[PDB]
Amino acid sequence: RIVACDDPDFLTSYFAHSRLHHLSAWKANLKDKFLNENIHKYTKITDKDTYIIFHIDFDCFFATVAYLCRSSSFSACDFKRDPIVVCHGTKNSDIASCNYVARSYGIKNGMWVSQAEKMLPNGIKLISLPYTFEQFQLKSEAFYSTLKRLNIFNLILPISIDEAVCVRIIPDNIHNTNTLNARLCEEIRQEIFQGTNGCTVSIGCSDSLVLARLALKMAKPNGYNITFKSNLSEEFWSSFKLDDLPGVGHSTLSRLESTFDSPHSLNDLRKRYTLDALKASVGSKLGMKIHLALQGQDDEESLKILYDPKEVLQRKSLSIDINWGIRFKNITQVDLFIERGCQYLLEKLNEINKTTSQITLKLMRRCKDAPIEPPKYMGMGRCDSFSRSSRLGIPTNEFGIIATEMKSLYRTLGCPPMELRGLALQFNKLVDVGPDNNQ
DNA sequence: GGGGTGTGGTAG
DNA sequence: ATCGCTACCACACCCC
Ligand SMILES: Cc1cn([C@H]2C[C@H](O)[C@@H](COP(=O)(O)OP(=O)(O)OP(=O)(O)O)O2)c(=O)[nH]c1=O
Ligand SMILES: [Ca+2]
Ligand SMILES: [Ca+2]
Ligand SMILES: [Ca+2]
Repeated sequence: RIVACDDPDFLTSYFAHSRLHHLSAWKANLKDKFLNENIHKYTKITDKDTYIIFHIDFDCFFATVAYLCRSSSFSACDFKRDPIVVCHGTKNSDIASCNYVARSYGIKNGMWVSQAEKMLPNGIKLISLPYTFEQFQLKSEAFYSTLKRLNIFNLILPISIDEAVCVRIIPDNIHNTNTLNARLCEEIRQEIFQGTNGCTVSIGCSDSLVLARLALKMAKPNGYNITFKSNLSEEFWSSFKLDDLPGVGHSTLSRLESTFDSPHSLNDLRKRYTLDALKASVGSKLGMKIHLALQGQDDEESLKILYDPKEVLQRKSLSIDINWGIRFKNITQVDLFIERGCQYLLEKLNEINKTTSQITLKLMRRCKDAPIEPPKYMGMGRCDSFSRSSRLGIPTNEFGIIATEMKSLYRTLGCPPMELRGLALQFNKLVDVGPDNNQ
């Protein structure tokens, strides 16, 4: 039942098991579905519209669904009392999702099982459930079907398998109130709970995208929060960590902590920062984004999804990344893998009826001082990254052209096959295919 | 002013 | 064991 990377079935088996592959494939499908359902519609927010954002997201999605769908081997498992994770393995295996019991011990999505087990007091046992990928998708379908059926939103924007941004336009003749917004939140939560046979969503409700995201975090688990710009307070900002802000990850977090004397909440940050010191710390565009976010306001870039969702959701690149299980003995096997990847990508490219004029090969190579077999079974371990791109000239979907150039790109980066630990193949620029192809 | 490249980072 | 994907914005540093 084990498929090595030189086996023709490797890509199929890896993608079938990989949560992150599913995460990307689901999002791509939701994007395509939105564009197809709106090819002739012109559903979009205009400058004349005043809107409310309902940002809706499943609580511990994989853990909830895997629990509801668990096999009889786990019948006695208790979602409200047991710490529950979803993962493949037993040690250096990622926790895809953990329930809020597990989180009360400090366990987080993305931790290794080995790390999470150590956070449990003696006598407390971690419950590890398998993935149920098809049921994740079915629950998502129920989610999106329910959102449409409620007929309360002018625009429903897919964010992910378990998350959507739902926009309600308020006519100027209508007096919106907290009570009406609360009743809509409760309707949404109950209808999704029924429609999904027991999954919970939380909801952030506001007059900006960024505040609706923060409200969502405040609402979790299994709740809703309504915080409009009018309602902003010190109590609100004091409730969030710095990387609760959209666009702030670990690297930006570290830079903000170094620049502003280790702020411990968004309130700390907003009382200490200056716009200029903030652009200097994290960059001009991200600095302006954060500055606006601390006023509860969206930046120009984030607003594009409301005003032109078709262009924001339109796919502009196509790629695969395989950075697990990569163990090749020679260049012949590397070349065959590149060919299989190009075949896979060209199927995707032909499905969307496009050609490509620029491609990229990226690789991960074992660091010179890193063990040949890393801590994580079949992991890439510590690696150096290399990337090179090539303009094709004539846009094409021809395997011969693209695969030959990808294999040449690999040659130019000089990685010995045995040192290779990861490969990415990218079609960076896509070109339409029209009815007129006479030259 | 226009173009290019590889790399960093974040989102889900 | 264990499945560490993928799209896209932003940036620094080059060309004219
Ligand atoms: C962010 C992320 C999510 N996922 C999957 C598992 C998650 O259950 C699902 C949705 O992601 P999230 O919404 O980020 O997480 P969650 O729903 O488990 O927990 P929360 O209550 O805090 O929202 O997507 C991954 O597999 N890898 C990831 O990096
Ligand atoms: Ca979620
Ligand atoms: Ca989500
Ligand atoms: Ca963030």
